[PDB]
Amino acid sequence: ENNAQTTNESAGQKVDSSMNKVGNFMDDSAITAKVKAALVDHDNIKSTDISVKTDQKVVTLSGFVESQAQAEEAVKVAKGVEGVTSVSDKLHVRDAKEGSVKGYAGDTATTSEIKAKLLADDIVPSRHVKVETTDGVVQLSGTVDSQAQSDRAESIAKAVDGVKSVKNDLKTK
Repeated sequence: ENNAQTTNESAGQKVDSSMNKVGNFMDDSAITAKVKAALVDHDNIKSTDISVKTDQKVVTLSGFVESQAQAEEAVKVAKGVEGVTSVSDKLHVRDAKEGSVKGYAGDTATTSEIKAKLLADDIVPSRHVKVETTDGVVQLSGTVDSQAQSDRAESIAKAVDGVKSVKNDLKTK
């Protein structure tokens, strides 16, 4: 028929504003600006659960870390920025950590490690020679190319803590 069109308004979200510091407070707050950068810079520190805040030239670190080291590094990087006078650690570990681990009662442990040494040797053919321990008695059975490789095998077998005696049964070619 005829022209109708539509009526639509316009909005200016991005306008210019060339202003500066005429009378605003930006001193301690300006210190946190670099601190949050030092926290995110370190992969070892999850700044996601860390709240940084500067109060009277003192940067307070509070939140939840994975381990102690995570927090220890946080306070270091925070104090690494220029402007901060002191850092207050208020971070808390949320995960569990131990200190003294232990194994179990089993002579097989000697065999487990004795093998790791024999195969790591430059002459002891642990690939063809097997070792087993009984009551702390390390026994080596198999075949070697020469006595040089035989002797070495036993040399380490008796060197492993927990062994009471060694029994070289590996034959030579």
